[PDB]
Amino acid sequence: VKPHLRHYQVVGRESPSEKNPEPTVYKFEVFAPNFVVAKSRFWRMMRVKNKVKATHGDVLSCKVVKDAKLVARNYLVDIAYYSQRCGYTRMVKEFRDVSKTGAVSQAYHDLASRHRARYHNIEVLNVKSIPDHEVKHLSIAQYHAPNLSFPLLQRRTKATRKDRAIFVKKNTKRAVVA
Amino acid sequence: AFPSRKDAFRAQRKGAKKHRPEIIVIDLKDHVLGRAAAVVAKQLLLGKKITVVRCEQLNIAGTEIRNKIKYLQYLRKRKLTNPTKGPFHHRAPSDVFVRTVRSMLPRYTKRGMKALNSLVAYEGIPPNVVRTGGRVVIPRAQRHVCYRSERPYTVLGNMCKHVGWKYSDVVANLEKARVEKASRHHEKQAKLRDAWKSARKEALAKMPKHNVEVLKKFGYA
Amino acid sequence: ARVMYTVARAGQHGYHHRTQLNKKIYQIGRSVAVEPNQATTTYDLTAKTITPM
RNA sequence: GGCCAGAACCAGCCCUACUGCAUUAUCCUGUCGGGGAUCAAAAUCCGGCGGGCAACGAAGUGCAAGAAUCUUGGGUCUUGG
RNA sequence: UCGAACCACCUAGUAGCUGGUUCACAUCGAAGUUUCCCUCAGGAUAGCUGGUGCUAGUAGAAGUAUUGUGCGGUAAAGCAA
RNA sequence: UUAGGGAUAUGUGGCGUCAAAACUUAUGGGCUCAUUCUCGAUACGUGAAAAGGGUGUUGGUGGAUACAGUUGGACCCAACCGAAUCCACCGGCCCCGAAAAUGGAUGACGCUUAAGCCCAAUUAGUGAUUGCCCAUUAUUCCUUUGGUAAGGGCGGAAACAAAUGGAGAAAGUGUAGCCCUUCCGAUGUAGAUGUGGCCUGGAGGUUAGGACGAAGCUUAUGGCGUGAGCCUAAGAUGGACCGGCCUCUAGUGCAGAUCUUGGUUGGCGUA
RNA sequence: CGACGUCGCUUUUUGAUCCUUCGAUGUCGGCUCUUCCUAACCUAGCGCCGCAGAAGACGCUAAGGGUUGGAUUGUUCACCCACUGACAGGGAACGUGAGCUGGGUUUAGACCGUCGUGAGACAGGUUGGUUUUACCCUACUUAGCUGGAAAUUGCGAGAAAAAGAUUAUCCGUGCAAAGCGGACGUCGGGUCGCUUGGGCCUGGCGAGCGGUGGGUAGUACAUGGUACGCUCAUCACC
RNA sequence: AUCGAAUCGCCACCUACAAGACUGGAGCUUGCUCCCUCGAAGGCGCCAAGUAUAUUCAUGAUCACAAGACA
Ligand SMILES: [K+]
Ligand SMILES: [K+]
Ligand SMILES: [K+]
Ligand SMILES: [K+]
Ligand SMILES: [K+]
Ligand SMILES: [K+]
Ligand SMILES: [K+]
Ligand SMILES: [K+]
Ligand SMILES: [K+]
Ligand SMILES: [Mg+2]
Ligand SMILES: [Mg+2]
Ligand SMILES: [Mg+2]
Ligand SMILES: [Mg+2]
Ligand SMILES: [Mg+2]
Ligand SMILES: [Mg+2]
Ligand SMILES: [Mg+2]
Ligand SMILES: [Mg+2]
Ligand SMILES: [Mg+2]
Ligand SMILES: [Mg+2]
Ligand SMILES: [Mg+2]
Ligand SMILES: [Mg+2]
Ligand SMILES: [Mg+2]
Ligand SMILES: [Mg+2]
Ligand SMILES: [Mg+2]
Ligand SMILES: [Mg+2]
Ligand SMILES: [Mg+2]
Ligand SMILES: [Mg+2]
Ligand SMILES: [Mg+2]
Ligand SMILES: [Mg+2]
Ligand SMILES: [Mg+2]
Ligand SMILES: [Mg+2]
Ligand SMILES: [Mg+2]
Ligand SMILES: [Mg+2]
Ligand SMILES: [Mg+2]
Ligand SMILES: [Mg+2]
Ligand SMILES: [Mg+2]
Ligand SMILES: [Mg+2]
Ligand SMILES: [Mg+2]
Ligand SMILES: [Mg+2]
Ligand SMILES: [Mg+2]
Ligand SMILES: [Mg+2]
Ligand SMILES: [Mg+2]
Ligand SMILES: [Mg+2]
Ligand SMILES: [Mg+2]
Ligand SMILES: [Mg+2]
Ligand SMILES: [Mg+2]
Ligand SMILES: [Mg+2]
Ligand SMILES: [Mg+2]
Ligand SMILES: [Mg+2]
Ligand SMILES: [Mg+2]
Ligand SMILES: [Mg+2]
Ligand code: NA
Ligand code: NA
Ligand code: NA
Ligand code: NA
Ligand code: NA
Repeated sequence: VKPHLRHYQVVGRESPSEKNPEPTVYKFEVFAPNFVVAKSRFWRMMRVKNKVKATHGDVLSCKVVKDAKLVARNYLVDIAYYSQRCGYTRMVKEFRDVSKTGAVSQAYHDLASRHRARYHNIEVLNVKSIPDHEVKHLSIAQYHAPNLSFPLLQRRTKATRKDRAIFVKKNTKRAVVA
Repeated sequence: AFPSRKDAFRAQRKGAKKHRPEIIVIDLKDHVLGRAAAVVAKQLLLGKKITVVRCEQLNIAGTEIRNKIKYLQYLRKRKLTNPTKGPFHHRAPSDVFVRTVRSMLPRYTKRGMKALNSLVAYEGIPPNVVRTGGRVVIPRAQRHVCYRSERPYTVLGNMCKHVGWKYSDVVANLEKARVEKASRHHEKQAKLRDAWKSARKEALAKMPKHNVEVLKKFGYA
Repeated sequence: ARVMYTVARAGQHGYHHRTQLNKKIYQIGRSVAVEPNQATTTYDLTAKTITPM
């Protein structure tokens, strides 16, 4: 499937005033399902870092950065997540994917499965494609072999929806009840 | 079950030929118990007449010990003041499958009872079912597509044999005899099957050529 | 709120079928018309049948 | 015939098939160098420079007003004729 | 019939307590809180509610904002006051 | 959050059977195996569990060693061999910790290429942003009813016999509502009020019925009214009174007060 | 085994609360009787020990079975005597009063102590003091009648059966083989339509396998009563 | 024999078996190559006993349980 998180760049600033005639402009990278969530994360980060509230700020732009051409890559995703028991835990993981959005979406799925971390407690510090020789985990580097080949075993091939059947003869393809 | 003399007399008066209702025979070998039962129960409610065979070769996920223990926990439940009128714990694998289908059915309505009575269950394949027609399977309830092969699994006949079923050896010997008889009869009639295959092959050279072209177009020649 | 089946109640007594184990056969006697001395042993030589007086 | 039923059209509604504007550069290409891995390559990856439209069945990105008339959509025993 | 007999009457004795309380539809629709009471299973009395309306139908409108201008000592913080 | 209905959409909750929906959806990714209260699927619901522990598996954080570490030979110590190891800590799921009295409960069955847990989609790297199923909710259509209701018409326009277009048209609170169009509300205990709202005995008026059958009584006698009820039909019922309308009037409407009186009745052909 | 601490479980103790019951749910103990629980006293196995042996401690799986007789007390409880493999702890409306018992507690009589001027009071002592009803419904215990698979109906057709002109058109044997072994004939009539030496009914003769009855001989078996040989009569297949 | 019914795919080629970490067969190089019947059909049945030279179909009047049904 196509990734559920889109790559957003949000450019914004504090609204000009007399104390700050030319407020600093800030650029933010975030992976959000939609631009409303992307703007919400931007204003949260502005409040916690730059002490700027959304009620006194402007959003100069909020646009999607397109994915590059789909190529089998290795992505280094620097991510962090909060938990009550451990506070903020930061990890740097590697994934095999074809796009930044796919790798980040995979990282969010991994965090949810292996650490029960939801989207709103996760902060993506960085994500970048890395060379084969910079990969440390063998579970990722095993896909760099020039002659990677394996069979397809223990596969549940389901027929096309129109041709699916309830009762089929034992050693034929004839659908008795469909 | 024996027909009444009145029914036999009426059939003779009418002169009707032998009749068999539309019945689907399902071979339950290497079928998941719950998934097969759920599919069968839905089809029974839809109005199908279903006969299941080889119930003793149904499969349940997990080790045989834990499945035997689960049945033993089921067995321990009984009306203390009067075990008669209590839960009736049937040990035969075919009875186990019937109970599973029954629980999936609304057994306390006439419609539910009619669906339940439309089902016949056998251990092995009895002679009255052997020659009735081609048996069927449930693709979404088959072990080789449902269970991960690493996981241990239970065979219903083995589980029932150690919790009270007493006819495991009788069924095994009957099944052995039936397969031997079927294998001998399948060894015979091979000449008939081969002759028909060659007859179809030679028909292409004796039939109209444009008819051949149509067969090639639709992938039959 | 029931009477359990394990509680003693008045009812039919006797005339029940029983299978009794290990009853040793002490004698298999022939017909008195064939051999009158049925109760005679090698130790007690009195000529008597199995039927008591 | 004040009964049952099927097709026709009419009006009103209710579902659909038919899509344009803007945006895209952390992108697209070619080349030099590095770096990589090979039996030798290639690729993933990093820079400098030169070109650019990944291109309308490119993108699952923002908004879409596209007269069921042209080009006879379906439903109305959910309406009335 | 006795820790005050029986009969008739005063006597339908009184009861803040228990029980009961007979047709339909329609427009509206609560309170268990305030104060006083030998008050605490009850009442008066405001509130809530219905009915009747009166007055020139936006007049003296608001369980809400904004702006301006007042009021405060709880959450926090402090013991280096 | 509620007038009587239809259609179309939803809310909460769901789509393996029970049970409508993925006839067990995907051309989504991970995690988990749990043997006698039988792992788990328990928002509220604490409606059942903690400290502590695990060399079960799956993830992170920070360090150290590497021609290592482990074997084998020899001579606690160094040398062979040909790879990656080791130490500390923190998560996820699972497991131990975990003993009660009728047989029993993720609701039951069952489920482990989940039908469990976390996350994420709507037919799927294809070309765009509504998968499907259930309400007395929403939208819309028809009907009823009531408004703090909003409007229009009401000086008969003309013409028109039967044999062979019609009917109505009231200046009106309330009726079979004067008629038509339009908009909005509609549940409700205690309680209030209204009703050209229903019903009963009697009186003043009025208008009728009855020996060709009054009252009363009977009903698979239908019709009308949202309803109280009204009316007709039949009696192989009855035998002399009585209906409608306006007004007046009261000992005026019963399901139950261990209610009163009378009769009946299961227990019972029983003790 | 476990101080100082600390985390739990249990409802076999008391307490806290006042939700249910005041036009009444019979309130102690015992007797009797059944069942359940396991935190296991004995009994079955198994670890561990400051386990040589013997006797024992601790722990694990396991509630199938068993767990007593008495003195004092209304007592539950307690204590002692004695037996024993052991004399484990509990629940079931503090199980069980239309099952009993009524010693106790809790009326009215009466005595004592203390208290009160007194009538009277005292979880202080004492003695005496009515324990009602089942024939109803379920439950249980036995005891009878009797439908019924569409669990009463549909005509709604499913065999843990056979294996073929579509079960018709023979019977054995064989593996749903290859084959092999057997089968009462004959002469007429009548009736209907896969035309195949047709199906069906029926008559006259002659066989065969038989049933029944009579006669007659040996023999078996428990030995009165059946069977077997031979021979007649009759019936059936026909 | 009431009895008019609802059901609408037949088989003497499916009506044998087993495996889905792999059953068409080989080679060694163990995931590739080669060979084959090329690994994705149980057979028929759907109106001339067969793909042609044909042939009665009405008025049962335009839907209605097929007005018939032994394939
Ligand atoms: K999955
Ligand atoms: K823990
Ligand atoms: K109105
Ligand atoms: K009026
Ligand atoms: K009442
Ligand atoms: K009676
Ligand atoms: K007692
Ligand atoms: K007295
Ligand atoms: K006495
Ligand atoms: Mg498999
Ligand atoms: Mg258009
Ligand atoms: Mg009074
Ligand atoms: Mg009072
Ligand atoms: Mg009252
Ligand atoms: Mg209201
Ligand atoms: Mg009161
Ligand atoms: Mg404070
Ligand atoms: Mg401070
Ligand atoms: Mg201070
Ligand atoms: Mg069910
Ligand atoms: Mg369903
Ligand atoms: Mg699934
Ligand atoms: Mg809960
Ligand atoms: Mg729950
Ligand atoms: Mg909880
Ligand atoms: Mg369960
Ligand atoms: Mg549920
Ligand atoms: Mg798509
Ligand atoms: Mg109302
Ligand atoms: Mg009167
Ligand atoms: Mg009646
Ligand atoms: Mg009165
Ligand atoms: Mg009355
Ligand atoms: Mg301690
Ligand atoms: Mg109370
Ligand atoms: Mg009481
Ligand atoms: Mg009572
Ligand atoms: Mg009682
Ligand atoms: Mg134990
Ligand atoms: Mg035990
Ligand atoms: Mg026991
Ligand atoms: Mg207790
Ligand atoms: Mg008690
Ligand atoms: Mg009593
Ligand atoms: Mg009792
Ligand atoms: Mg006493
Ligand atoms: Mg006493
Ligand atoms: Mg006292
Ligand atoms: Mg029947
Ligand atoms: Mg029948
Ligand atoms: Mg028909
Ligand atoms: Na509510
Ligand atoms: Na409604
Ligand atoms: Na209205
Ligand atoms: Na209480
Ligand atoms: Na022991």
